[PDB]
Amino acid sequence: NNYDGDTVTFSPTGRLFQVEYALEAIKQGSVTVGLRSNTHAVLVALKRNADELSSYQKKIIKCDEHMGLSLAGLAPDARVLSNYLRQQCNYSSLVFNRKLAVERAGHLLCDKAQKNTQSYGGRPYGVGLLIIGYDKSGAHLLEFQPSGNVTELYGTAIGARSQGAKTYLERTLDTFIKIDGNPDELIKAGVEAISQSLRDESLTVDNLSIAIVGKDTPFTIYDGEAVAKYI
Amino acid sequence: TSIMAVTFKDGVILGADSRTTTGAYIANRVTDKLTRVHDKIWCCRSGSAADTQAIADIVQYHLELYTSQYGTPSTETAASVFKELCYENKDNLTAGIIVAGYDDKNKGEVYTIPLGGSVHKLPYAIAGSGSTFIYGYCDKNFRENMSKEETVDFIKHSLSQAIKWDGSSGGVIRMVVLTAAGVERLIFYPDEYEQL
Amino acid sequence: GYDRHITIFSPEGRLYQVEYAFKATNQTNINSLAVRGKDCTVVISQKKVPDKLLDPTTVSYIFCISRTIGMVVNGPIPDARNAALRAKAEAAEFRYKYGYDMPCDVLAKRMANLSQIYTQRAYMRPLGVILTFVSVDEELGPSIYKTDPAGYYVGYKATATGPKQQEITTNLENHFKKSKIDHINEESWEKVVEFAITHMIDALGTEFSKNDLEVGVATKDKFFTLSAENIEERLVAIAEQ
Amino acid sequence: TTIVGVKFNNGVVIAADTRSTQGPIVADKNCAKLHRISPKIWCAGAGTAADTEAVTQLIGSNIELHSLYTSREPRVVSALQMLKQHLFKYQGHIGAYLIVAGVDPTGSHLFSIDAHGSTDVGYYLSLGSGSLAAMAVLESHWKQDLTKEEAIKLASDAIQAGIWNDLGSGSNVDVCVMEIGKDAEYLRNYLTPNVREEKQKSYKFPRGTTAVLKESIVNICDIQEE
Amino acid sequence: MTDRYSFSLTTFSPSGKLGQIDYALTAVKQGVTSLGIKATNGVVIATEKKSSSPLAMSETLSKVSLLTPDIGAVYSGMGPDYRVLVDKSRKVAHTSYKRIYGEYPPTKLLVSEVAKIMQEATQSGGVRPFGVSLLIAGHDEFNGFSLYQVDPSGSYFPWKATAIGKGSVAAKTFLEKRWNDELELEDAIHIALLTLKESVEGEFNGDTIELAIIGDENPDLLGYTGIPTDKGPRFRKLTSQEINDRLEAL
Amino acid sequence: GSRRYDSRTTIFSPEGRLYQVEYALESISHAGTAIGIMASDGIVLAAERKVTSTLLEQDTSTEKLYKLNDKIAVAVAGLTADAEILINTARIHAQNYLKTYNEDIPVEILVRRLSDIKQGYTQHGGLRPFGVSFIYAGYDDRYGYQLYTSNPSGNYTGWKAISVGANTSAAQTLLQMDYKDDMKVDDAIELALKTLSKTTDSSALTYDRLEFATIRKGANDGEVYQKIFKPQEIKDILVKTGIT
Amino acid sequence: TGYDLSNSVFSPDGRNFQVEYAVKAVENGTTSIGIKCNDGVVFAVEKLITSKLLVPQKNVKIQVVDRHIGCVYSGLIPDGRHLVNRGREEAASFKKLYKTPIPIPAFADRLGQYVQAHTLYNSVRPFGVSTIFGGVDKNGAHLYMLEPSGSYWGYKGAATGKGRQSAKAELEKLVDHHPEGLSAREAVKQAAKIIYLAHEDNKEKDFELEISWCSLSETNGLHKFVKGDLLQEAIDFAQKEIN
Amino acid sequence: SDPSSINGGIVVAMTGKDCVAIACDLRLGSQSLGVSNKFEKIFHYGHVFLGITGLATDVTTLNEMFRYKTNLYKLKEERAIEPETFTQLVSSSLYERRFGPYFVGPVVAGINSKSGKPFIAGFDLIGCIDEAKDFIVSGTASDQLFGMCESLYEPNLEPEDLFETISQALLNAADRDALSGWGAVVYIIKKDEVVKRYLKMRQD
Amino acid sequence: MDIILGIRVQDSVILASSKAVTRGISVLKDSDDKTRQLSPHTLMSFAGEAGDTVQFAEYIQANIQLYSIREDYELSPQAVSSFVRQELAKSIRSRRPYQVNVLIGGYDKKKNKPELYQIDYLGTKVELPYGAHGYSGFYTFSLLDHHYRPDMTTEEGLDLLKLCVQELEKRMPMDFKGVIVKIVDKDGIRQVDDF
Ligand SMILES: [Cl-]
Ligand SMILES: [Mg+2]
Ligand SMILES: [Mg+2]
Ligand SMILES: [Mg+2]
Ligand SMILES: [Mg+2]
Repeated sequence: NNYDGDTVTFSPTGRLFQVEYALEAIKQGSVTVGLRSNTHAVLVALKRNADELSSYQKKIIKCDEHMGLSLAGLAPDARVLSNYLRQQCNYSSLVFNRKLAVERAGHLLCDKAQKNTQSYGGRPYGVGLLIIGYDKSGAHLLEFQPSGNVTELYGTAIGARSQGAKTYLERTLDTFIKIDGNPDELIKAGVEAISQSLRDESLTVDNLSIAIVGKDTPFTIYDGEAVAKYI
Repeated sequence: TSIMAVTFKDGVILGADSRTTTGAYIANRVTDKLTRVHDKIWCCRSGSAADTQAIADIVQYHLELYTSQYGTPSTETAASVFKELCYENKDNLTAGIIVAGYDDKNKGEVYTIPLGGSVHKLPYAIAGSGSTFIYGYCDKNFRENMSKEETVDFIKHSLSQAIKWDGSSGGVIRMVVLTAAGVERLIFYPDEYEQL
Repeated sequence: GYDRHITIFSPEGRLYQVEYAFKATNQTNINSLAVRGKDCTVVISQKKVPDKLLDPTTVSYIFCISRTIGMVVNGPIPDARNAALRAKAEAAEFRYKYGYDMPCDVLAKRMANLSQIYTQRAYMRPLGVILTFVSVDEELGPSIYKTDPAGYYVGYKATATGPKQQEITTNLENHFKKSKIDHINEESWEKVVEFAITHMIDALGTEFSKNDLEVGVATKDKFFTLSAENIEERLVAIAEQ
Repeated sequence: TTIVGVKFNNGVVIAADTRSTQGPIVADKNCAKLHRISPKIWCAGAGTAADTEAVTQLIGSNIELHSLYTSREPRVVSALQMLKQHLFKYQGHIGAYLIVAGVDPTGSHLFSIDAHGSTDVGYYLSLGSGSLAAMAVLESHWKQDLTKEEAIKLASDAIQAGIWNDLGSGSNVDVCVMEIGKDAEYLRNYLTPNVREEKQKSYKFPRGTTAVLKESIVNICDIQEE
Repeated sequence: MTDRYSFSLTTFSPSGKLGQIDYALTAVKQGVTSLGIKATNGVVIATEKKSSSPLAMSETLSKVSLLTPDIGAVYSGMGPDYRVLVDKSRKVAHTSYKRIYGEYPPTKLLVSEVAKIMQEATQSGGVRPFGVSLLIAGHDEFNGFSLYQVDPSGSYFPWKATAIGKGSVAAKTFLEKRWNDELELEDAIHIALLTLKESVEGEFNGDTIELAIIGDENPDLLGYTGIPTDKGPRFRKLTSQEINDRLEAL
Repeated sequence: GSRRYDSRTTIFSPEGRLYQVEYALESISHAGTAIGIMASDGIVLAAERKVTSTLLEQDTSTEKLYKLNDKIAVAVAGLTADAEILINTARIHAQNYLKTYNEDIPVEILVRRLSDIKQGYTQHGGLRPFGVSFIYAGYDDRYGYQLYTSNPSGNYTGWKAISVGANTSAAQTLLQMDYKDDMKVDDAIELALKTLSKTTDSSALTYDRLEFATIRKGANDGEVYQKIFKPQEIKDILVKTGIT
Repeated sequence: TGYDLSNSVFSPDGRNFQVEYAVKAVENGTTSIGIKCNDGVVFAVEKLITSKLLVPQKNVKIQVVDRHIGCVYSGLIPDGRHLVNRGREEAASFKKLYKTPIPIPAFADRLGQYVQAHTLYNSVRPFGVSTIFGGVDKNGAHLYMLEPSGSYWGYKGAATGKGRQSAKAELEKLVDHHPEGLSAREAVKQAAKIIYLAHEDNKEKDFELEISWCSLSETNGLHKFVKGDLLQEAIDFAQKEIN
Repeated sequence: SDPSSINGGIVVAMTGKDCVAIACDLRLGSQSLGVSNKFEKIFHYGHVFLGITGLATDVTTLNEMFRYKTNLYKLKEERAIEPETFTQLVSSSLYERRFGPYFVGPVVAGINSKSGKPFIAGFDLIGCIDEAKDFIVSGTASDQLFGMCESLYEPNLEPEDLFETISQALLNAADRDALSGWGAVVYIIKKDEVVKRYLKMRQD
Repeated sequence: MDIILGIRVQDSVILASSKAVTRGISVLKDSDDKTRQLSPHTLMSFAGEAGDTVQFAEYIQANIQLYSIREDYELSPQAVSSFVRQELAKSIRSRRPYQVNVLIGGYDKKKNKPELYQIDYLGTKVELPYGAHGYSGFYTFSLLDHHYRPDMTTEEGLDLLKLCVQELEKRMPMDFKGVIVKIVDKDGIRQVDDF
């Protein structure tokens, strides 16, 4: 009200409204799902078009051979944060000959977002991210909020109507965690999860976007006729 | 210069000659090379007189500010502050410093910091141009846990020989005793130590 | 009405942020007192530990700035420690640059100049503290110099700070009106501390245990604080006459 | 240059010769080498003459501001600390070699300063090209508990040794006495043992000896009215 | 952090007034009365030592300050603002003059430098004006004795005699009746004490009054002998006893 | 943050006016009147000191007329402290030009430089403008005798006769009525004083309330002299012209 | 009014309302505690299980500084991480210059001055966390608690977050019933109980317990996390006490 | 190579009874090659006179610099600068270039307008003041000038006698220096009149 | 480059400059014009280190042309020469100084007088009746000292210049491939196309 003009102002109840408004941009964004087993980790993302002449906005970005994310909200902010992750993954490899841990990648994203919530002049990031990866401690899935809060999960979903997919994963928890050594079945579960968030529209060949990383599987993105198999 | 510091049962004693030279001219025959950076943390200076005075003054400032915030510093801490200055400015400095101090927990300690800026904790240390001539004597005659009187004699005899052979060393032998009892200054004149 | 938010003049020629910083000074609800002897300067302050979970040894508003200078603060602890760290840094730098120990009055002036800047520059707020510096100066002898959020400072024969400063001030005024001298005519610092505690008891009308007080003493070449058992010995002597 | 400093009973005295040179040529025969840092803190300088004055006036200026700020009379240790730190920063490139002496509320003091920033303490000191000649006299005649009259005598004798035996030094002896609880007395040309003898001949020319091409009045006044 | 107030806090209002300067003058009006009188052979500046507490040692607070050996200053308004201006004025006398010309600045030029500092606090970013008016008295070889007033705006004017602060309007009227061009220094001191008594409520003596003069050279205050051309400072602060002696012949 | 307290000194109004410039001009309209008149054989600068006192030391006082160099002078109307900042800058610029080209700075080049400095404060920096208007009286060998004015906007214009400060509307009408092109300095002196005498808000025009200056080639042969009038000399010219 | 819209502005009371609003964010956070024992310190925290999809034991909240200091906080988690990052820089520079690891009181002031600095300007926001921290140094065990204002004191026991009143009462009982002191292993057990008891203020969702400790005898003066059998033993002790 | 002897030239100054004199040669060269016989080395700012020997570019630069500074001085002080004050300004200005100096040998001469006292002073390239009672010399034939002045000079010479002394000192010194000569100028300075005389000399 | 000469006569200034450009072993060009017009009545010739010469001359040209447009007025030769001197005096204490020597020939329309200024790379300025840079003066000055008169015509000045060039062509070891000659007078600048 009187306390939402900038990010440097707490409200009388201790809230940061500019950060909450940045969180609101994520809820307007298109749905994206993340889930993992012990061998693989999967991202599924519903891409959004402007109209029938337009292309479908890309949702998944590769950060390294063993790591990548999906976005929901302001796409340019995801480009800035993913570029930062690419650099940090790269610094780790060049200097220490070491693949960057997924947990440590989450810590770096948290700290970068935090600086934009405590200083005058700047603004919070207006995007949410789902980071998947496979490192020395197996498969990982992270959820990033632009408040700075990063959380490690078995599965999750962000964007509009994400609550349906999140409930489905909460039921299926015991089943999909056990899908080891079978990439196709893990993606099937992810496609079935994101389907619980659809209304009026369905999953078409240029609508669906899938990514996977695992034990002997580099981070690869599937689009176009490559995902017709899963429709 | 001829300087040395020796730990003993009750603490530590620092020793030094008093000669400062510009070439063959003795610019000061009554110099005080034993310098106070804290109540019971002193140092011995060798090398450039400008450099070692500048360093000691900065260390004294650092330890005074340390004391106001965190209480009495350790001898190890004082040696570290000396090292940081000597190492990081090695290209522009010519300083060889021996740091000696007395804690109640750690008792007498000695740290030597040569040209490069390395640190070496030792039971006793010798340095300066005149030290070269007494490596043999000191190694043969040093014992651990000596008494105050024995340590005074060891330093007196050692620096006497260093003075005898090194033209750069001479004058009076100054000493500073660091124990739980406090801080005692000693001085020994040529007529005394030359006849040893 | 933004002339009340930053340090600019109001139509009356007043600085409201400075005035409100003076009010923050009494937020701790603690009273302090300082007096001079022949060879010493004594400062006492109330100690209140309201929580049982607190470590009472860490609760203090008296600071050892240098070997010779001590400082008691009236105001919130964050601003107090801010001022303490700065004073310690200034005292150390002074000694390094000018080759002698920073006098009590000179440090007071320096901290007062820093405070003045906060009243003139808009981006910096005033510190909500009153700083009382004490020492036995090698030139001026026993010394009390006090600084406030306005950037004002002055020397004192004796002084008092806190919510009930006026009661303590008048009590001290009346004593010096009798004796007609600028100090406590006493040889030992122990008896000067006893004078300070007695006259605070009289002015406030309250009794003190060993844990209710905090004492600092300045002598030639050192300033130190008394322990709870040192204060107890002081309280026993007061009660026995 | 020859400069000395000598401690005595209730104060300190400094002295200097008055010759300044450009190589083998005498630039000024009556040079003033005793500089004032503050009313009761004086110093004598050898080496690069511009540097000794420049560094003395800078520190003297800052000492004055410091004295006003602290409401205290300046101390010699403050002048010493400010001088050595300035000279150390410039790594010897500021060629100032100083003997600093004075009285203050702490007492009487005598220090020497080298261009690289090293300082030392003493009862008697000497600096400059004639320092070895001066130090020979000081080592021969100095004792503890000198009077004011004895210290002035010893200091000037040490400068004379420099004047007569060192080619870098000559002409007159300047002295400054700083006694505790008294005004510092600056004795300019305390000794004058080198007056030139009368010449054999007058070299005043007959008027009109020099050939002239043109004469003209130079306008030094401003632009005029009317 | 960083100072993000890079804009002016003093601005013109629709009527053409600079509000912050006017309000600074209002602060000066509330301040204790100080005055200055120029004589043929000297200048006097005076003020009341309004002690905040009787426990306070008012000798440790100097309202009259030496700027150079031949220049002094007094104020009315905010004390702390005055103290920092004296520090800056003393330094600028050296950095922008003595370190260049090897001599102390004349009164009018030092005043000019102080004025410049006060003007900049009226236009620079993120600062308020100084809440003081200064009276600066001094002597120099080519201009002789002079007295200047400096205001928060940075404006300065030369005076034969004037007053600033609490009771300035009444004090200036009193000075107009008494001032003439044939006054000796002692006559000016006498008039200064008479004028100041009107604006003082309580005690009126050497301990509650601060008074200094710019007069003859004081070789006794120089600190050294031996240089004929150095004859000592013309600024001298009168003692408590010296003031009381002249209050008997009042 | 800090934005809250920013007055924004360098913005346009909806009508396309610079608020602060307009308000600074309002300030200048209350300042003492300054007049400049240009003749064939010289220039006159006359200006009124604001309500003075009998205890003001006049002979050592200067609030209106300032020397920039030997050939150029200025009359001030507005904040004196603001004017002295600009005056010192102008004195330095003249000396920079003299050092570079070994010739005295042409009057217009100096005027343009100061005016450009004023302009900067209206377009960038977020600072308040200088509350000063200048009348420049000067001579150079290109255009001869010249009169200019500049104001807080940084705009400058040339004049045969001009006024700034208080009552400029009334003053300009009186000058427009009696000014002629073949006029001489002694006639211009009389016009300037007569104009001030009629436009003044004071009861009468006396020597102690005036500052006066002339720039004449009345200097011995081909050269220019600046004359800042002394108090006694202003008193004499007032009797000569028949005002007192 | 308007005094609460900008940081570093004194109200007519002499209060900084923005700092007081930061405390509200702290009070909204989960419960965290600290217990000072005979030769060390114990830290514990309540972690709310928002969903079954949270991986157990993975989202670690307690943080180490250097090798001898533990830090836990309630309120805005990112703000706490920013404070710990600064603390790690402060501890690194101290050890770089002075060789010895930073003493706990020295470390406390470094955090305090940094937090206090965020109350001096309107260009920054105050910290939305209260931090409980401590460890073992040359002078023994130390426990501190630091507020948004920059204020900190030493503590025998400390608590913050939504269930702070409940926790404080439990800590006060331990101080009274053990004047001679508490052992390290006892403190771990007691810490588990207090978090379980303080969970009544957050009873809607179930939670995960996390404990750490520094002890001269049990951990050689190094900070370590309580894991496996010792953690389960403390959970069993806690569950037994609530029933 | 040596900057102080590329262009050549000399300046000398002397005191007399209620007067001062300052004189210089007129040569400017490029080592052996004589380039100009009209290069005057004496300038004046009000009643204060400044001679400058050494590297010619710096001679020109410093003249322009001191004209600049004495003009600003006059506007602010409302009076002409005096010889004693100007001497300090030259010293300050030279020392600010301590580690990148102007290669010059300045000489100040003038009479104090208030006291009437004759004044002369000399400087090294980096600011050290030599303020002699009798005479000051500068330039590539300074050794020769020292020899002439030391024998020819006597105190309290009348203006017209002082002219002969300083003229003979310059001329004979210049004739023993390869890089000096090609004409000469002498200024005789009294409290309110200054006479300038060009001398006839050998042109080799 | 090599030889640059200048002579000021009654009513004009004449500048002569060599045409050769040599890159060590070979003569790359024999028609090079070592001069720039700064303003309608001011010409500057130059010689010094390769590259620096043209870079400096064009930089000066641009500055004087900028001044002419801003003020709608041509600077006097004296004013231009002072500006050039200051730039070279500034240059000599730079990181990498301009190694350039110049002659500035101009006709002052106010005073109705020709003017010749000689400035070397150090910033050493002198006004002269005739001047040169490098070794050119060593061969030519003895002839100019003998024959020069202040009341010479332009045609007499050219004839005296021919005698100077002939002496250079006889006694100089280097082949400078003749000279381009330009005249500066009240009507402006023109080139003598047969010399
Ligand atoms: Cl300060
Ligand atoms: Mg030997
Ligand atoms: Mg402020
Ligand atoms: Mg010759
Ligand atoms: Mg020849």
